[PDB]
Amino acid sequence: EVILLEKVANLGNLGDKVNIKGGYARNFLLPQGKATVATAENVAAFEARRAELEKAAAEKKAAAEARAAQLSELVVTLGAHAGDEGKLFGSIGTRDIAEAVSAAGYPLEKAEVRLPNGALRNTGEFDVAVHLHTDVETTLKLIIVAE
Amino acid sequence: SRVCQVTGKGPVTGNNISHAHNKTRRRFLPNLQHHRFWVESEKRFVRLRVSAKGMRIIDKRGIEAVLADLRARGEKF
RNA sequence: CUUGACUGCGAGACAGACACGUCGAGCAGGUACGAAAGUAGGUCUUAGUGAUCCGGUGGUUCUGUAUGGAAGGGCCAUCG
RNA sequence: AGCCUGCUUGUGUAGGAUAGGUGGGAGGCUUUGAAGCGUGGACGCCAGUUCGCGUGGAGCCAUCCUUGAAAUACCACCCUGGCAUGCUUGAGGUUCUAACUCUGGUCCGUAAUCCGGAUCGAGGACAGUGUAUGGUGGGCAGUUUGACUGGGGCGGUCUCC
RNA sequence: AUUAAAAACACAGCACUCUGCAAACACGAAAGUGGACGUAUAGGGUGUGACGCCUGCCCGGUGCCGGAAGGUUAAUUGAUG
RNA sequence: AAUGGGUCAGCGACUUAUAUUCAGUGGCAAGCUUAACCGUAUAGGGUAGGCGUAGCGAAAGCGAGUCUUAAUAGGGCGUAGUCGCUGGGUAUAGACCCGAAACCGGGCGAUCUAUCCAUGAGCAGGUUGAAGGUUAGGUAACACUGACUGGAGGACCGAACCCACUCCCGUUGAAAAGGUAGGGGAUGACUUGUGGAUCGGAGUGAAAGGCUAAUCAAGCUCGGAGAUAGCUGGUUCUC
RNA sequence: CCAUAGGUGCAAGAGGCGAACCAGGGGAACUGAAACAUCUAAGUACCCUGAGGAAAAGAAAUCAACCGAGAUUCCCUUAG
Repeated sequence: EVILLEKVANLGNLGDKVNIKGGYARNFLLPQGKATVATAENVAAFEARRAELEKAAAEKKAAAEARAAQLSELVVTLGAHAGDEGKLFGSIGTRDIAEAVSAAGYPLEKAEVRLPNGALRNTGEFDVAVHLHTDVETTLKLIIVAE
Repeated sequence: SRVCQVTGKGPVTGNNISHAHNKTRRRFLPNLQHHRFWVESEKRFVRLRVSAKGMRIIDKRGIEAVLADLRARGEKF
């Protein structure tokens, strides 16, 4: 149906046409700008911007190479409680952790997350599931120390 | 009332025939749900309650051919 | 020994509100007995049963919605 | 669960083995079948079989050599145990957010917190709602429940000889 | 209200059961409102009726609750003839 | 000694329309007649259509005959009308007239009564005397005793006030539910003034099927509606 | 951040009433069937919304049989 414009999904390509579900194209790809419905009207204009499509495919991965050197530094020192007792008493965080991974990481912050593994147990380095992709995610490492 | 803002479907009536033909009345209600539609020109969601047959016509013309003649019969979206 | 517990009929009557009912010479088809006249259209007689509409099954050119066929009717035989 | 492909698998009387087979092939010359002892593999209606040949570039099952209901060695078609991976598809399980949801929080319209809109928070392909179908349903409604009869109720009787 | 003032109905007290909050439940075609600006020491429903001594056996019938192994069982698919 | 009627005077019950059958009297006659509509319009035109002159058969079909049948045999059926007019019938419409209980559809009503809501005020007088507190004893202390106070109550007698247990009178009442004597409650689950809320298979109800404008096992009013009545009553001048 | 919602200022129109008629939305029951559930009564009574002096409907993806007829609306027959 639609014409793909992105290459970093799990079925995307450069200019290949795919057949997907109607709810996956209506809701997700099109209102962001990652695809366009196949037409026979402006097809003289899509062929003119094929040079502009491949220069856009040589820039999205270029900014990512100047970005991964600031995410895995693990220099974030979160000031939670429970210094030297043993029992869980620290401020874990579900809204204040998005501001902590944005002041020294990636600036995007929106947490509509389905999770029964949110708060963490007794004092130690554990993991918090944070907004990382749009149809998957894995958990990010969090350092919990004294205050 | 239960009408659509694209196709103009209203509730109709009819019967409820049994296995000995005991006629009794019911209503036929159109399927219709709330949904938000992105435009590019006004770059904002518009929310309008449409049928499931209104979702298919929006998949045909795209958003603005159906938005314009809705204005060209004088309605609020 | 056998299949007359036959097929097409039926002048006449008896009964009887009607619908149903009972007896039947004789004629034509093809038969079983008997040497042959002849006798056989169930059982000595009188009880043993239920209309119409439905639908089901065998025969049927008689119809068959432009035409050629079919479906569906119709008539005959028979089942709940 | 269909599909593909190449398909390499095919063990009873008995042949040296082994029969899903139908046509070419009489033998088969790519280290000839290198043999031959034994090398591993997986293997087995089991010692039955395929592939490495340890050596080393070394004759073999025999082409009826047999026998066996059909003979090998070779090229062809397909199928099977399944081998894999694909192609599609059902059914189940987990997770994710972007649909929908919020009788959550704080801004704005606004001097209102009804209703919108913006943003975070939760749930999340569930809930809910159309339409088709099962079940339950005196909650509710339209109705039915005969006659003769020494009063009618009880009992007896409704057709034929 | 206008032939029946009671032994009838109520009752404080007792037990059973359903309801984890956008609650069970009721009125509403629906929006919503009561419940309740309350939160299981609460809120609905059913019976018995202060107090005292007590409340026996029967789970076959009917209802509710619990369990899935197996049987039958709806549209929906449509092989085959 | 079954029904009905006080007498008089007025009104008060077999009709109409469209189809069709039989008789009476008429027109043309193997033929008779037009409906709409035209029209100087009760004339004239208009013969579309209908009934007849030929039947038998379920049908094709064949015809003074045809069907059944193997039938050529038997047997069944078959070999002067039409359009008016006036009468007797019949069909469909309220169909000779009067008469139900009920059912359904839009409304009006909680100024009475049934519960609830907001804001108000009403209850002469006279008794009883809880908890508590004070102080005196008391006790390791708390218990516990006395005295003084104190003023609780769906408490007690009793009038306004609300209610209705008995007798008699009344029954065409003074009154479509009273009266005169006696009764029960009378500081509360009270009585009541003004203003509002809830309604017809629907409300309210300490529950009797009670009340919702002298009407209630589902009001009142206007429409469907001249409801339906194998049932009662009545039906008019002579020979 | 842009700029939509929103808010004012002006212009033009509508609102209500009326007996029947017309087209749509919603739509009973008594009664017939000598009972009564399909069916009738009947898409009738009533209730809403429109418009007009009338409305609606109309210029063939229509009917006929191998012949042909050419928009709709209304009366008379086919025909109970």
